[PDB]
This record gives sequence, C-alpha cells and structure tokens, in this order.
Amino acid sequence: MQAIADSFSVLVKELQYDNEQNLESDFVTGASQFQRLAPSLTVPPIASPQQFLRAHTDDRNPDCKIKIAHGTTTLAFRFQGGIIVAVDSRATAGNWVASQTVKKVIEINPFLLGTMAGGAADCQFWETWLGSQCRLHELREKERISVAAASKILSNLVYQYKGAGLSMGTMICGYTRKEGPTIYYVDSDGTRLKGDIFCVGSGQTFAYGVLDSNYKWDLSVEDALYLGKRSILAAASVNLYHVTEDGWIYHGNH
Amino acid sequence: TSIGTGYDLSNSVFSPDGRNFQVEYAVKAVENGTTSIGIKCNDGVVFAVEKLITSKLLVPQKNVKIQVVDRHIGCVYSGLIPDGRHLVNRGREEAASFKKLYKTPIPIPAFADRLGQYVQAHTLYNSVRPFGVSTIFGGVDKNGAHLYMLEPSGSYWGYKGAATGKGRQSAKAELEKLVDHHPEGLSAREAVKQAAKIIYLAHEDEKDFELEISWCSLSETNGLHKFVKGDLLQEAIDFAQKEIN
Amino acid sequence: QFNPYGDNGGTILGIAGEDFAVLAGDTRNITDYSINSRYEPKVFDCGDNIVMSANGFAADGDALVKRFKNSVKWYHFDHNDKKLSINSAARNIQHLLYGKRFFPYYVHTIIAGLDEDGKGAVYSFDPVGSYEREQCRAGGAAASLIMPFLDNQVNFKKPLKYLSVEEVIKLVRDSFTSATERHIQVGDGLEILIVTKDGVRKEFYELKRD
Amino acid sequence: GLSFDNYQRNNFLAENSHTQPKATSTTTIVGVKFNNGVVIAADTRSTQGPIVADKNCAKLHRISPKIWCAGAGTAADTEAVTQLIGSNIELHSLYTSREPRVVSALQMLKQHLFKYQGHIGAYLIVAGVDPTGSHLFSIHAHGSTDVGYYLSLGSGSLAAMAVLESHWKQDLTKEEAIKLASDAIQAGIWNDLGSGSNVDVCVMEIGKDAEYLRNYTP
Amino acid sequence: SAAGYDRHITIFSPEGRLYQVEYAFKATNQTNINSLAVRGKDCTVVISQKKVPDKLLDPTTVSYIFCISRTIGMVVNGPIPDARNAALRAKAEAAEFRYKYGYDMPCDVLAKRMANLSQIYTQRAYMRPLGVILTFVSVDEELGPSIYKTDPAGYYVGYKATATGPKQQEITTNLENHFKKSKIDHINEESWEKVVEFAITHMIDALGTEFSKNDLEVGVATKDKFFTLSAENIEERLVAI
Amino acid sequence: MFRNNYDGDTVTFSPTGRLFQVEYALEAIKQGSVTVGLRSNTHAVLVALKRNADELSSYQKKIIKCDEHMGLSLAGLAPDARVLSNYLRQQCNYSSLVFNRKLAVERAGHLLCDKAQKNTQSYGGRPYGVGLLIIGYDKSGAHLLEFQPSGNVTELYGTAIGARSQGAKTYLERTLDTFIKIDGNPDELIKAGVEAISQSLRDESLTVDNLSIAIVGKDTPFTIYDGEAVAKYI
Amino acid sequence: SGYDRALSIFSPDGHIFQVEYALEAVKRGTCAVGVKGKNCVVLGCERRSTLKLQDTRITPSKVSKIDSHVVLSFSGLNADSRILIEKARVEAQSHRLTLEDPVTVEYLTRYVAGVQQRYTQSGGVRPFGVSTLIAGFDPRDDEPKLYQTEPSGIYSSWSAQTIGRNSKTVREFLEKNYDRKEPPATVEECVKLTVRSLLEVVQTGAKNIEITVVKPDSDIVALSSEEINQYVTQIEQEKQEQQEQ
Amino acid sequence: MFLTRSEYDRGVSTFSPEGRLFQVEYSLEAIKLGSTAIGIATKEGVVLGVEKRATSPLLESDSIEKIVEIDRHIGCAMSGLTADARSMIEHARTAAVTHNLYYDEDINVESLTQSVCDLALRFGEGASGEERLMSRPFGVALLIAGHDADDGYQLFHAEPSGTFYRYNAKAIGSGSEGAQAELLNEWHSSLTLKEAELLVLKILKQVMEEKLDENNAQLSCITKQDGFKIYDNEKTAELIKELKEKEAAE
Amino acid sequence: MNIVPQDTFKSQVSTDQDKSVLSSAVPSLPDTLRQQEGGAVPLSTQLNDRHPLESTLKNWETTQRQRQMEQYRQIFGIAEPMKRTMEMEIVNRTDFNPLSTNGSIHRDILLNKECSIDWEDVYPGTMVGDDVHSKIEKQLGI
Repeated sequence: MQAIADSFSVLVKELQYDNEQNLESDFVTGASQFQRLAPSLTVPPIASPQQFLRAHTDDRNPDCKIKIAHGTTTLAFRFQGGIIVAVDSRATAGNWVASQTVKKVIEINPFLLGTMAGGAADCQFWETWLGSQCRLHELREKERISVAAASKILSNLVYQYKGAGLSMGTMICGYTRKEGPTIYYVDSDGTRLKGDIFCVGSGQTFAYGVLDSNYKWDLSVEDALYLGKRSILAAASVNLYHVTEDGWIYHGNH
Repeated sequence: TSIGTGYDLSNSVFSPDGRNFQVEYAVKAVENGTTSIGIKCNDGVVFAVEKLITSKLLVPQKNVKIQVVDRHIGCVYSGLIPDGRHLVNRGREEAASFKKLYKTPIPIPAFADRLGQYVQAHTLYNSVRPFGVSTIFGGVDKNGAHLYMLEPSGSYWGYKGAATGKGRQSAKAELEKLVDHHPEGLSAREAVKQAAKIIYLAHEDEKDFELEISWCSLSETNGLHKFVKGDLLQEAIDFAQKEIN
Repeated sequence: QFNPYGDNGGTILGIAGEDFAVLAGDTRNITDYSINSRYEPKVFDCGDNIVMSANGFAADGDALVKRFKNSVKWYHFDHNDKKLSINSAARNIQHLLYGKRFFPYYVHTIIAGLDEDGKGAVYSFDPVGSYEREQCRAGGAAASLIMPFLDNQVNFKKPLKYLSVEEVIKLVRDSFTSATERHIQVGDGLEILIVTKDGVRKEFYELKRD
Repeated sequence: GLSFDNYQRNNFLAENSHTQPKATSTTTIVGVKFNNGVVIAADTRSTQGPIVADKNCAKLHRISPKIWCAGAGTAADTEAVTQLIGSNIELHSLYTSREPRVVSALQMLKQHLFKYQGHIGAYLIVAGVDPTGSHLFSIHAHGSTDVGYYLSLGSGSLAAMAVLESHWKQDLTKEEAIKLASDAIQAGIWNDLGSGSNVDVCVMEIGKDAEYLRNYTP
Repeated sequence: SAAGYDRHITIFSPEGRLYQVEYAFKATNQTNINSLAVRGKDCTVVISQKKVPDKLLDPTTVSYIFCISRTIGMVVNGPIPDARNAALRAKAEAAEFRYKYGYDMPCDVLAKRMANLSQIYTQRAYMRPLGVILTFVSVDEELGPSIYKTDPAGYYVGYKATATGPKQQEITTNLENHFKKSKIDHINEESWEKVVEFAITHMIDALGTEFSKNDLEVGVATKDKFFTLSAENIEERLVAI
Repeated sequence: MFRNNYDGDTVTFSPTGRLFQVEYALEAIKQGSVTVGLRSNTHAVLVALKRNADELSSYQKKIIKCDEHMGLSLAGLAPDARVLSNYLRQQCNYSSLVFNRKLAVERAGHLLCDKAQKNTQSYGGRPYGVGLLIIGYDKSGAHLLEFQPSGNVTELYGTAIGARSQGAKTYLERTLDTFIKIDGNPDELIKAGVEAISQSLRDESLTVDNLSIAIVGKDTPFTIYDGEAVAKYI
Repeated sequence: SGYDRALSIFSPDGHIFQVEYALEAVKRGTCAVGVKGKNCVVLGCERRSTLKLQDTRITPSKVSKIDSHVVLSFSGLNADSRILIEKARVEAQSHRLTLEDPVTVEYLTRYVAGVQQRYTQSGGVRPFGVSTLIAGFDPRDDEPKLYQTEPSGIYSSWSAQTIGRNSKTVREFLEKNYDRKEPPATVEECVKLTVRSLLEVVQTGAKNIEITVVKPDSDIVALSSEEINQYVTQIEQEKQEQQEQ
Repeated sequence: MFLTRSEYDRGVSTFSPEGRLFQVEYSLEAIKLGSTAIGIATKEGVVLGVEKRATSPLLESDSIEKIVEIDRHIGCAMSGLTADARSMIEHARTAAVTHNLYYDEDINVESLTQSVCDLALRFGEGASGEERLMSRPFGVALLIAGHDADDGYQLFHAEPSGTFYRYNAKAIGSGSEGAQAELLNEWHSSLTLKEAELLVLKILKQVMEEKLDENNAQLSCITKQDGFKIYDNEKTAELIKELKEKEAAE
Repeated sequence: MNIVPQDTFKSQVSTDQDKSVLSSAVPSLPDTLRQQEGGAVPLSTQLNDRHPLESTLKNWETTQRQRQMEQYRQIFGIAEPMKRTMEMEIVNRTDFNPLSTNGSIHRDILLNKECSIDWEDVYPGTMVGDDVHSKIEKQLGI
C-alpha cells in the first residue's frame, strides 16, 4: 500500500528514470549493467526498427561506419589427429599503424578457435560471450564442453536475432576426447553445418581444388601444415593453427 | 472496558459493541505525547508548543517543533515523530499539487479533507497500522482563518481552540475559559499571550521546558505563517510567568 | 521521419610512445558551414590516467563519456578504489558501444593511457564496439591529411620508439597546422593531453582561425 | 477479443500470388422525424458489385424494441456493432429496470467506434423513441455523431437528400412522413444504380409499439 | 461474540451468520443522532439532529448531509470518516454514470451501486464493511420524489418515508400512524417549505423537548437542485410552527 | 507478560499505546561498538572503535565513504547498515548525474527518514536497527547528523552512539565551546574526538588495529585513516 | 514443538521439521533398491500384492524410463512421482533439443533435485513426498551411474542404495554382502544380489518383485515374471542346500 | 509475575526484546551440524581441508564434494545444508565469469565474497533495494580461499547473516571449537605450505572420531602459479603417513 | 491524461527477457520446446510488421483506468487512487482458478462493467505445459 501511495505522489517521468532499465543502463543505482550474463541490446522505439537500422547503416564518415571483416581466404580441415586452420595475413590499407598482426582468428578458449568472415564487432563480441558460456558450463559439469554444444549455443543465439541486422559466419573447430576433432560452421541466418573440409573467403574454389588433389585421412602434422600453406598460397603470409586434444598451437609461417 | 481482548490484535476489525480497538490504542499513544495547542483569533491562527529541554549539543536553529506545510498553513502534532513527519510530507505534497493544478493556494477545508481521507485510508486493511498522531493545523485563505484538528481515526473537525497531549485537559479548560471571556473576538497578540499562558499552566509536572509560538494572520503576517521574534516571545514568556505567580 | 543523428566535424589523433601516450583534438564545434563554437574540448580525462575522445555526433560522444565515467565511479566503489587498467577500460567501452547495436552511437572512439608494464597504449573503437590496440590513429575528416604527414616525418618500424614527448607534440602540431591550411573544417585550436606516470598534462595551441 | 493472427501471412499472400476475397459492402438509407415520432426506411436490393445479389434485403437493424438503426459500409461490421450495442442496451435496461434511451445507445456506439480508430466501417442512422421523446442521430465510422431532423446515407444519398429538401416541413403526420421517406428511397432507386426493389420501413411513435413494414411499396 | 474466527473476517458462523456485518451495523448508532426523510408532492426533505457537546468545536463544520450531484442528496448515519469515504465514492460513481450513459444518475441506481459495493465488502475476507447507513433523496424525472436507504449488509430499499437513528422506532411508528390516518403515501403540499415545517414538527413530537436552529440540519431536494438550508432558513422555518 | 501479547509485529499497538518492535529495533543499537562524531565551523570528523572476532580475524569496517563530501559511521546491525549506505551512495550518484549538484546533508537525512519510516507501519518488513552518524560539507558549511532507525534525524555539533556511549556524550557536552572554535586546525579536532572516545573504553586501549578516523572539510575531501595513519593520534 | 508449522522456520537445535515429515511420508512407500555393477545397473522394486479384481495390463510400472539411457524409480506418494517423471522427461527432451546431446545421469539427478528444492521455497506450496533413485550411463560412456534424490533437494551418488519401507534391513544386508572393491562382474550376479536383497522384506516372492536392467549403449530391459521366478527359485534352492549342511 | 511462553524466535523479521534475530542464530546452529572444514592462509598459498562423513560404506568415496572451484584463482569449502550451498556456489561462479567477460580481468576475492554475502542477504531487503527472494536465511557457512595481485593470498569466512571476515586460520563445522583452539595455539606468519598441510591434517585427525585416512579427509590448495587444485588419494595418503612418522618420532 | 495509448514499443531486447520460459542447460537462452509456439519463431520477428491497431486495442482499458486515476488524484487527492488500486489488487491477488480464465464478479463490479460486454468477453481466447503445476509455479514465483 505504501508503494501504491508513492506511485500517486509528486521530473523523473521526463528523465524516464522511473524505469529500472534506464537507471541500470546509466549506472545510477550501481554497476548492474556490467553484470548481465545475457546482454541487453537497445532497439529504437518505433514500428520499423529493422528498416531504420538498414537505412541508417548504408548512409558517410569512413571512421563512423561499421567495420566489416575482409573476405580473406580461410581454410580448415581435420586429417588424423587435429584440425589445421589456415588464414592469410594480408593487411588492408588504413589511417593507422598496427602494433601487431591483425587478429583474424578469435581464440575462444585454450581448446577452441573461431573465424570472423563477417562483421568484426559481432564476431568478437559473440565469440567472447560463447567463451564465457563454455567456461561456465565447464565449471558446472566439471568436464570440457563438446564442440557440438558450443556450436549449438552460438547457433541458437544468432537465430534468436535472425533478421535484426547481425552478419557473421564462423567456424568452430575443437578436439574433444569423446568426439575427436570436429569442425562446425555457424552462420548468422541460423545455419549450422558439420564438416571435414571448409573453405571460405573471396577465393576458395582454388583452395578446395588443391585440397581435394592431396587430401587423405592418413596424413601427418607436417604434411597437413604444408598442405594448408600450399592451399592458402594457391588461393592467393599464411598463419597456421594446429588443434589437438591438448589445445591449439600457433605457427606464424611454419 | 478499555481493553477489548479478542478484538484488538488486528487493524480492520469491529468489536461486538462496534468499536475499533487499534484506533483507540493509537489515541492512547497520542495522549502521552507532548502538549500542543492552537487558538483561532479574529483574523488568524496561533500555534503553541511546549518543547522539552534537551542536550546543548543540538543546533538551536535546526530543530523546530512547529512544522510549516505551505506559506499559509501551520501544523503541529502530538504522538509518534515518524508518523508526524510522514503526515507533514503528505500535506506538503497535497498543497503543492493543488497550487500547481489550480494556480491558487489550497483552501484549508480542502487540505483538511485530503489529509483526513489519507489518514482514514489506513484503518481499512490488516496489513497497515493507524497513525499514532493527532494533528492540529490551520491557516488563512480567501474565506478567512481556519483551524482544524485531525485524529487517528481520520475524523477531523474545525475548532475555535484545540489542544492535545499530556496536559490536554487543563489546556482545554483554559481555552473554554478564554472563549467565554471573549464572546465577540480575540486579537492576534492577545491570542499569543494567552497561548503562552496556557502552555505554561499546562506544565504542572520538575522538568524545565521552553515555549514555541507561531502566528498566521492577515493584519500581522499578511496572511503568511511566521514564527515569533525575540521581543514578542520574551513579552509572552514574561506575561505567562506573571500569570503563574 | 525524424532523423536522430547529426555531424559536428572535428579531428582527433592518438599516438603511443615508449613511456607516454598523447591524445590531441581540434577544439572547434561546427554545424554545416557554420561555427557553433571556437573552443569545445573533445578529449577528457576519464579517471585513472586514461584519456578518452569520441568524434562524430557530439551528443552520442558526450553520452558515452558520461556513461563510462559513471561506470568507473561504481568500479571504484565496488573494489576498494582499485585502479582501472587500460585494457579493462577498453572492454568496458566495447560493451557500452555494443549495448546499442541496433541503435548505434555515431562516433569513432580513441582512448590512451599506460599498460601494466608502463608503455604507452592507444585503443581505437568503431561505432559498434570492435576495438584494437594501435601505435597511431587519426579520426575525423582530416585523417587522410594527417597520417601521410606522420608517415613521411617519422618511422613506426627516425623510429617511433626513440621519440620523446616534445618531438611527438611538435609532430602533432605540424600535422594539424598542415591540415588546417588544407581543410576547411580543421582549425581554431588544438588541445593535447599527455599521459605519463606522473599523470595527465594539458596543452593548447591556437590555429589559423582565431 | 478480435484476433490479429495471420495478418503477416495474409499480407504475404496478397503481395506474392493470392487475392484476398472481398467483403460485402452493402443502397439508400433515410430517416425522417415527424411531430410525434420517427420513420427509418431503407432500400431492399443488395448487389454484389455490378451484379444484383438479392431483391429483398433487411438492412434495418434492431437495438431496442423502440430503438432501430440502418447501417451502410461493411455489412458484417454494421451487424456486429449493432448486435453488441443491443446486448449492452438490454443489460443496462435490466440493471436499471427502465426503458432504454437513445442517448445511451448513441454514447455506446460513439465510444465503441472511437475505440477502433475508424477501422470498423459502419455508418449508421439511429432513430428511436423513449420517455424523453423522439430522437434521430447519424454516426460516422470514426466516432463522430450529428443530430438532425431528416438524414440520408448510402450511395444514392444525394437524390434522397434532394427529395427531403424539396418536401419537408416541421409539422408532418405519420402518413406524410412515410410517403416522404418512400419518395426519397424511390428517387435513390431510380436515379442511382446502387438501390432498387422494395423499401423496408420502421415507424416509432411516442406511447405506441414500433411498427415494422416490409415491402411497403407493393 | 464469535467463538473462533469471525472475530476478524466475514465468514459464516455455525448458526449461519456474519458477525462482522452485525458489528458494523451496531457501530452505526455511535453518533447518537437521528435523521428523518419524507417525500412532498414534488420535493424531498431530510432533517438531522445536530449535537455539539464541545463548546470549542465550530458548529458550521459539523455536518452529515452531502451533495452527491445536482439532484441527489445523501444523509449518513454513523461515524464521519466512513461517511466522507462513502460520499466521495458516491460522487465518483454518479459522475462516471453521467459520463458513460449520457444522462443523470437516478437515486435508485446509485443506491443499488453502493449496495453492490457493500456486498463486495461483506463477501471478501480481506475487506471490511463500512459502519454507516446511507439515505439518498432526490426527485427522479421518471419516479418523482424518491428516498432509498442502504445498510452495511448490502441491502437497499426505497421508502415512502423513513427514519434512522437510536430512536428510529418512535418516529417510524408516528409516521405509520400519520399515513394510516391520512391514507396517503406522501405529503399533499405544493411547497417544500411546508414539508420542512411538517418534518420539523414530526421530529419535535417524536424526540421531544424541541430544539433550536443550532440543533438541526435540513436538506431539500427538488426537481432542479438539491440544497442544504442554513441557520437563518432553519430558524425561519421554526418560527412558522 | 502483557507485553508478550502485543509485540508480534509493527502493525500492532499495545493497549497502553506502545509500538514494541520499533523499541526493540532501537535497543538493537547497543549491541554494536561506540562511534563518535563532532564538527566545527570548518571540519567534521568521525572516530570509530572497531572489533574483531578473535586474534586471527580482521576488524569490522565501521566507516563508509558515501561521496567525496559526505560519509557515515555505523552502530548496530550489519545488513541494514549495508542497505542504507548503498541507498545513500545511489542517491548521491543520482544527484550528481542529473544535476551536477552535490547532495546536501539535510537532504540525505530527509531521504533516510522517509525510507526508514515506511518499514514501521507496513506488514512483512521489520524496522531498521542501525544508528548512523553522517558527516558532510556543502554550501551551508560543515554538518553532522545523527540518524535513529525509527525514522529520526537530528542535527547537532557532536554526539556518540553505541555501547557505553554515555561517557563520550558527557565529555562532548562538557567541552563544547572548547572544540567548537577549532577552525583550520583539523588535528586538534581529531585529537579532541579521540580523547572523547577514550572515555567509553573499558579494559581496552586504542591501538592501530581497532581505531579508525574519518575527516571532511572545506578543502579536505572525505578521507579515512586506518592503521598506521592513526598511529600519530594514539 | 512449535517450530514444525512451516518450511521457513528453523528449530533452536538447527532442524527443519517439515523436511523430516516429508521423509517420514516417504518411509511409508514400497521398497526400492538400486545396485551398481561392473557393467550394468539393476533397479528392483517391491509391488503390493495385486487384488483379485485388479487389472494387470495397464497398471503403471514402478520403474520409468526418463530417457533411452536413463531410468528412474521412486518411493513415497505415487501421485507426485508422475509429476516428477513428466518434468524430468520434458527437461531431457529440452536439453537434447538445445545442446544436441542427451543428458548425463548427474545432470538429470541435479534437475530433479532442483525441482524438489524449488517446491520447498514457499509457504503456500507442499514439497513432493517422494525419494527417487536415478540410474543409467553417460552417453558414449561405460561407467554406471546411480544417484539418490531426497524431498529436500539433496542428492548423492551411491553404489548400492535402498529407499522406502523396511529399507534399513536391506541396507544392512547390502552393507554385509556388497563390497565396492569387487562389484559383480556379470548382469546375472547383480540380478541375483538384487533379488536376494529384496527377498528379506518381500513376503511372497516372485510376484512382488520388478527388475529393470540398464547396460551401456542404451540397453534397458525389464525382466518378465518367469525370469524373476527362476531367480527366486534358484536362490531358495541354494539357501535350502546351505541350511541343510 | 507468571511464566508464559515467548514467541519472538519464530519469525525472521521479528526482533527479540533486546534486539536480536534468533533465526540467524538457529541457522548457525544448523551450520554446526555439518562436517569440519579448516582453512589456513600462508605466504606460499592457502590450504583447505574437509572431513567426509560416509553414513554407509556403500556411499561413493568421491561423491562427497565439500571443496569446489569457484574460479581458477578462487576455491571454496562449505559446511551446512548442501542445497543452499549449491545456489551460493552457482551465484559465485556466475559472478566471477561475468566479471571476466565484462572487465577482462580476474575478480578480487573480497569482491566475490561481498557478492556472495549480498546474495545471502536476500531473506530480507537486498543491498541495492531489491525485494525479498527467499523465505528463510541460508544454513551454510563458506570458507573462500583466493589469490589476487592486489592483496596476495586471502582467506575469508562468509556467514548467512551477510557479514564476512578475513582470517589467517579458520575452522567451521561440528568440531569447530577444538579446531579453532588448535589454530589459535599453532599459527604463525612464517608457516610454509607443507607445514600448513601437516597442521591441517593433524587438527582434522584430532577432531575426527573416526581414524584419519585418505577416504574420509580431503585436502586442497591454491597457489599463484598453479591456481586451485585438489589433491588425489595418493598424495593425501603420503602426507598422512609423513605426519604419522613425524608424530611417532617426536 | 491519455486517450490513445502511448509508448507501446520495446526499448531493449535480450535472449532472457521472458523470465518464465528459460532453459536450464543454458540459463541465458530461451527454452524453445516449452515455449510451444512453433519452433521457428525468433524474438526479433515480433519487433516488425505488426498491425498498428493491435497495440491500441491491447492496452485500451488500462489507459482509461490510468486517466481516471490521474483525474481522481488531481481532484480528490492521493487517497482515492490509492484506495481504488488497493481494492483492485486485493481482489486480483486473492483469486486463483487454474481451470478457468473468466474474471470474477467483484472485479467487474469494481471496474463498473457489471452490465457491459465487449469483444474480449465474447471471445475469451499441448505436449508441454498448460497444466496446474505450471500455473502454481507462475503464481507463487517458485
């Protein structure tokens, strides 16, 4: 009854601070905005938010435009005892100087990797979120999360926002004891595929042909690394990742 | 029988005689509070409060017993301090809302009605508690001077002179004598002196006390509510002391 | 249809040294072919030796800076007045930017400070949240007139590591003077904030518009 | 209440390959007030587009035994709104144990039509008698009402209004009012392609039962 | 006295009674004042007894008669806080009826509405009845002068004439005898002043010991307006017998 | 015996007209240690005697910083003190964010009174059981307030709350004009406060572990001294 | 004493009596035993003697398959077991839909325990008076899993556990006859041990015993009356031979 | 002057005449019914040790989990009701993971302890003003052992009352009095990791009615370079044998 | 003082906005199986292509009730809206009928709709859920 009396007792309405979400997002009552496991995304309070976003995202400061991951060639294959993930380190011109190579591959965990092949911010944000979810699952179940479970979580998440404006295509590669080495492709349209060989980017038909020429299950680590490097070069500075049951190992060019 | 067993452990309950015992217990709690009086003169109101002496550590100008709701409304209460503060806040909100909506100071009868409705709304459900305060308020509006007293039951009445607290009976007797001695009218300053005299008489029980007086009159305060300066307060205190002995 | 966005011009530049960082910006707020203000700072000291600047839509930048400052205040309240690192601040700004993914801020953000080891650090943020650490970054409608000047007069491979704070200030001033000569929007002032282990120092220079 | 489901599906079907079936769009309606009552008349011919569907259509709706109305626009909307208001009026009359008033039905219809912001296409002429007298009102589909002595509505409303302006006066009898309404409906029938056949008439007088006449012209 | 429960809420006793409703009914006579309502030829008159034991109390602020609307007046028997609560609710209900149905609220409809609210209070466990008795008087445009009384139990009924208070039996018997003698269910007088004088005389011969202008409160409802008389009007009516 | 039947909750009155649950909440203050507050025309200080569970334990934090110009010290329950401190921090943050205005000490006291009163009249929520001492500096100068959890706030030059706090109150009353006129010398005021709180000790001595100080002033922001920072005042 | 009237009241010694009362309600139910083997899990259940007119085609079984690899038996109130089983099945299907993987035994046990705990967190609700045994194998795993869940929401992992009426005798028998260092190697040994444990309390024998055997790769087999009768006859014959000499 | 019955110890929101909440006291009494947990903080790491009470030999040895990993740099030990401890542990893990997600750094042990205590405060009004979440207070006590760069190695004790303390050595559970006395007698700032482990084992053996071995006691440690790790049966058995040999020799 | 409802659009969205239906394996994601909506209904589709009158009709009596409460507050005071809301809340909270959806008689009396009919009254309108236990959990908050 006291709350009812206070509701009908008289500035805050104009500030819209009588709502919990506004106070939380402006960090008025505490840092609870940075404590949400599932983040809250602002949507325009209009009848056509999707058309509004699409119209305003195609209009002209180069710095104030949504960064898009370049359509560079990305390759992944599982031969006998791991997953080889190969990318090309060909930087793009810009008004900046890089202190290190461009991080075209996202390190989800010491055991999981992902590729951008889409919008940079979307991929980084949602793969960090997926890493947090996998860490929480591993803490709860006292066992490493399966690659299928992580891919399914990411697919469900990107499907819940289907058509809103997200644009991301990732390759989740992981080696578990129960399943072996597995590669999934998760698209922003809710697509979720499982495969042995994946090639994406501006040019991938040539790389896929090179792979099909010299692919077999009875390969070795050095042979697989050489095959990945050769495929990336033929599709054209080749960063390699070898994923085993103990985790992923990075090679600049070897 | 003032103790109704079996019908006094919840708020909204009728006794077999048709009485609410929680409200009567709230009235008994009020009766133990400090003595406060109000006198309605010809063109204004005067409020008087007996203030118990306290530690010297208190800031003299930051602890005033007489509360001001609006520029033309004065209010005092006897009972529980938190309930009195809550009621004063509600009254200030009501007065501000009325002034904003209708662009005129809220008339005293309308303010009294709103306050009484709010107080009475707390005797309808078992999840709340009746206000343990009795409030004497008043002021001046276009119709003249008004003085009202409001009880824990939500019942309010207009009075020529009102008194509440421990020494309510002696104060009421003195008010009746003053009314009898002034059948035609009473001036503001005479009302202030009589209020001081009544407050000093009401303290018959050992403990030193001070007196607070407040005016609200057209001739003196131009319709506003003011406190008492040093000269008038000293004169009233001296008159009360002379009347005592 | 009401258009909620706008543009106020302006140019900002962030450079990372070996033991210091520099963040500078032109202090002119302009609407379309009109000067709103000849001195309106766009670089702010956002707490524990961290400088932040959002360039583009002025209202969005002010809102983002305000939110980040409040978040820093609550961070100090929660954890024993712990000092906020530059990378944690970068991730906080990333989350703040991505929280408006479908109603984005129309700003480009640059922050500068010192890392845990003590070297200068500069982070750059696109409007939706994606960020990275860079040695030098220029934002606004003068970057194409500032970056080639820096690349000509210095090397990032005179190496940038051996530069002192005075030389960096001189290079920034020269580049902004050249941009002011060539570009209409740039001018009327230049404010530089230098972050070192001693704190944040502010300097101002008058450009060719008075 | 009314469902909004399959709205997106219907829009997709309309925009891709399918045509939504049309709804009947109801035709002259007239109301004339005489010294001791009101008369409400309507045409009886209903046509499905350019093809006549029926030569005897009952377009007179009943709200109360002494409060009647005739509607134009979407026939389903008119019928549904009239029936709902009639149920509300009956319940109110039972609750108050009194004869319903025309003003109450007018208020209910106006508020209901203003609730839907004109999405209910019913344009009504409401006549009746009650203890306060005889009343005649016109109600728009957006929730606006008007008061008059003689009213016309429908496709052939202009000819009916011309006839009413020709032969209306303050002091009229029941027979003269019925003849005037019949003449207005006949003019709408002859000079417009939207009206035809017979005329339905309802006469409501003070202190007497409402008289309903079907096919008055024969 | 209730045995177990029924001391707090409104549920059936083993005898099949609601004790809280009966206690609320008993609470209506605490004011120890009486009210009388009579019907004229085209008017209705309500007269209530004023008692001012405290000389400090302002007589002008003591009243139990309320103006619900332009045509309907109300008389409340019982404590004044519940009286004012019921008055405000009746005002709101009448205004809402006028807004919703396009014509003025009749007296009987308002009485039935208040009775339905009382039924809600008597059936719900967490709501208590109001210990007041309401009497609505008006001149309905379809029924002439009208008096309707509602009680805490949820029961309402119309009266040719009525009287409620601690001494209602005497006034009711006197009115019944007068109606039996005159064989009329109302008063055959064309002016409300004569009806007021008749009601004052009836109250005097029922209660006894007479009363002055400061011990009475009179309200008159006509077909146009309901109003409440002042001290001068009551005194002038007292002069005319 | 008769009191036992009318202390069920805060919505019940005794036949004599007493609200026993609020009285019990007020009595709960004595279970905490003693804190002293005192102010002059320029500065306001708080002195707290902290307690530990045992030798291996740490000491309770009895002084909490609410804003760069306002702070408080606790005496009583821990949960209610935490809740009220968080509420005051939220109010100060809201005021600064919306108006760029420092929240006044009197306004904080009024907000606390309004929040605390509502728990003493409704059902389902017990009253608060913590006394607070709030020091601050605003445009009206230095301010010290005593908050009693019944919903009361008093403005005073100096006071003390907690167990055995009557000696400190008597000392502050006696040496009133001495410590009132200490302007521009914060150390003298802090030493006066420590001497005042030393009157409430019983078989205990102030050490660097169980003594905490807080100070606020015209150019001095709200600062807390703990450990070696108070070693000069012992 | 007076501390057993609600789930939210602690006793002075530190007990919640309503939980103990729910356990007492559980203790009246029919016995249910679970035995973990080297490569199989055996769940045995005691059934009341069927009446002459009672149908024997449609009676619900004591052992229910929550999932193709996980089974669940209960003891206590038979009506609440249906609610718990339905919730467990729905959660298993939801987990398979959301993560593409069938639930582990511990995950389902934790979910059931969470539901039971959640039904103890309100004064207007009644906790489930059911104690459950959950058995199975993790997907693509050869490690038997057996868990026990209690009405309060507490679950534990066991190698051989009996719940229900007269469960103390069966528990003592298992403690004196089961050694974790040497679990039974074959399914037949586990079934024989379960039958011999159940025969300590079962008055009749083969017609009051139901047995379900779970083996990896989702092999759940419910034994028929003839097989249990054969086991009972063999056990009785061995017992008679041992008692003769 | 007659002896009646007082009922001020039955509601969580009812004060006693002296201003006490007896439901919190009874929750602590419920805590004292659990097994013993001992924590010792040194300059080389923090050692936690718990007692396993197997009511039946058929119970799984590793089924009992009184030591859990909140995060790689934060471990916890619990005494009391396991159902409430499950919710507390879930909340702590969620808070740590969310802090890592939003700040890209490890959360301070004191921050996590404060978060857990704020959760425990939910039987009344929350710290930020949230309404009540649970009908009764928790019946679990927690020992939280962590390491962070700001304050080194830390050990905290968390109670259902919502207040936490920092301890050099702490003991909770049934045998809390004797264990706490031993810790007070036998703790100094110069203890090493092995000395702390042996002391924990000695005190556990003292306060346990059953003979101490590898199947009824569990040890764990947290260090800077290794995080939080629980010893296996072999290592604990070797430590117990070494302690027995040292005791026999001296 | 509103006649047509305003501010009917969402300002923020998330994957856990529907607190009643959340997954247990991944608490940050919704449970598609227990939603029982069709299995292919993302939340984003609810933010676009809606009938303009749907929001007006869905929240219409609430707007009139709020305007009436505001008028009472302006003319009568805080007490009148406080009492009206208190009575309505008591009536709504006491009732619990898992097998029916029709409102109580006392609610209609308080709402002054004893003899009023709308299309909501005429038209009052699985594998999982829609049982007594789900409604009990929703009502009690467990």
